[PDB]
Amino acid sequence: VGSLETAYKPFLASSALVPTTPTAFQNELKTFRDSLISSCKKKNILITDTSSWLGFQVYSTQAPSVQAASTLGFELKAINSLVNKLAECGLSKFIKVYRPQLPIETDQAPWTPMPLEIAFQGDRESVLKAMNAITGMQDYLFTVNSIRIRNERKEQVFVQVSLNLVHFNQPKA
Repeated sequence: VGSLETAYKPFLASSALVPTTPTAFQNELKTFRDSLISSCKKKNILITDTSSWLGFQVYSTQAPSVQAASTLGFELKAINSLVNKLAECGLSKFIKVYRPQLPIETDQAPWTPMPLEIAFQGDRESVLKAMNAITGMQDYLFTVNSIRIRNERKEQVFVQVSLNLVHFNQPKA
């Protein structure tokens, strides 16, 4: 294998893009959203309407283009998995999940970065667990572009992190 395939081996398999229709994406988005909302109710985590759409509120009514659905399904599955691990860290609020649109929504390099931002808040202990969860992901590689950590001084800490989800494009098998 080449050097990139070796170094990031466990992240390669989840980047395979599979056939996805626009309504199947939208139906998966809705399902993930309803499960996330239900999990935060049980865990006593506040979540704004905007956060609950996982960065894809632009597709709450309109389905995405046929050419984009499969790329979006990879991104949705990765973000869904990330936020769900964060919901297990004892945070008190999800403030925002903001996801800029990819060029395909309107891949020559070995990977394509996919930007997003997440804002949340909780006690110092839950934020440390959240930070470890972002970078300890098993199947999806999120890399940290930037982060802000701020005392609101309940002893709440506010975090806003800029991530690039790394989509591997053509690894050699």
